[PDB]
Amino acid sequence: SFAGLKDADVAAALAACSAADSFKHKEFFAKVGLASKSLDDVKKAFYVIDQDKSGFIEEDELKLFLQNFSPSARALTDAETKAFLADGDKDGDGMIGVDEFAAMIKA
Ligand SMILES: [Ca+2]
Ligand SMILES: [Mg+2]
Ligand SMILES: [Mg+2]
Repeated sequence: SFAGLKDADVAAALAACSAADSFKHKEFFAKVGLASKSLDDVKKAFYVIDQDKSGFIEEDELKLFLQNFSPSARALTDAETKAFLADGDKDGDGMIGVDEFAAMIKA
């Protein structure tokens, strides 16, 4: 929905990673349309994925990343989770803050 994504691009990005261990976060961001948005929409997305409003994406939220796009989406595997987290958490504190998330999507 949010961050001005198109419903057809969300639907086709979930179809591309529907199989376990097929998710690659850089490919998903590009398919879903977010890699090209403005930073203001990038931030909107971050604050949706930060479900408890802590101002970070914790690893448990990151595991449920696709269920922000569709309630019945699968959880990420541990492998998928770990990859995404090591690329998103550049300051090493074990969770994603808003500047580091933006830097990851636009890198
Ligand atoms: Ca959070
Ligand atoms: Mg929480
Ligand atoms: Mg961090």
